[PDB]
Amino acid sequence: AYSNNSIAIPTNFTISVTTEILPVSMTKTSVDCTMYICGDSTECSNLLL
Amino acid sequence: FLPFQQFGRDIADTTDAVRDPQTLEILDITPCSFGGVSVITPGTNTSNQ
Repeated sequence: AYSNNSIAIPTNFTISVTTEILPVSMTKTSVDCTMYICGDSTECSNLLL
Repeated sequence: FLPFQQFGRDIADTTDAVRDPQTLEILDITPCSFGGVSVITPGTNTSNQ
């Protein structure tokens, strides 16, 4: 409702608790280039350098 | 392993298992141990530890 001489004031209240879930950090990962090509072989290292 | 299965590979297409060509024995291929080498050292002008 909309009126100039009318006003609404709350006579009672309530305490509501909500939840927002915010991420902070992710999982730390490190990938090797040589072992991702192959290990225990010099062919991957000479051709990769 | 089933009696007729010779070898197998992992999701990376590298061979993780093999059957004994002489006797009947079943062996998994586990790559040699590795990881990254992490160096905890102070500055070069501090010490060599």
